[PDB]
This record gives sequence, C-alpha cells and structure tokens, in this order.
Amino acid sequence: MDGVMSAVTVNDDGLVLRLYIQPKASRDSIVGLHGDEVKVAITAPPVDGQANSHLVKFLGKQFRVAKSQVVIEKGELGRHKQIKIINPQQIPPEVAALINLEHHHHHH
Repeated sequence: MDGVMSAVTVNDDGLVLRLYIQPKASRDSIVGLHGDEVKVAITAPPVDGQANSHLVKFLGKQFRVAKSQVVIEKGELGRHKQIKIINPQQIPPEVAALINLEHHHHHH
C-alpha cells in the first residue's frame, strides 16, 4: 500500500494541493483536476512574477480565494508544484463528492 500521500491533504487550518504546469497554452487549461495530480498549462513560465498572477487568479475564482489565502509552497520551478489553501470558502462540484458524510441524527 505504498500510497498515503494523496494530491489533496488536509491540515490544521488549510490543505495542500499538488500541481503539474505545462508551458505553451495561453490559458490555464484544466486537463483533468482529479486527485493524484492536477495538470495545468499556461503560456506563462513558472516565473513567480507573471506565473503567480494567472495561477492565483484561476485557482482564485475556482476555490473562491486569493493571495490572502493562496500561498506557493515549493516545486515552483516546474510542473510538480504544491500550494497550501488557507481557510477556504467554497469549491467546485468535483470536490463536493467527498463531502457527503451523513450528519448525526436523521432529521424528520
């Protein structure tokens, strides 16, 4: 069972998220953000100067967050990159999957 570190990881007051950027795209093309590793592509290199712009913007509306919560961890020098989402707000229906967890005591 050599697999305990999933793409998504919860934390004290946030969660980690793996990534995989790919140059030459013109727009944050969401290949298939489905755990394991979220691939993406942009015409902007990993240059924290311009790369951080689109990166935050995209994941900003998607997760309804921003720099005030989005923080680049490492791996920024390539596709394999991690980001810690501090105290989010919402998420895409995709993640809404692992969110059932029936509540205690069934309501009439």
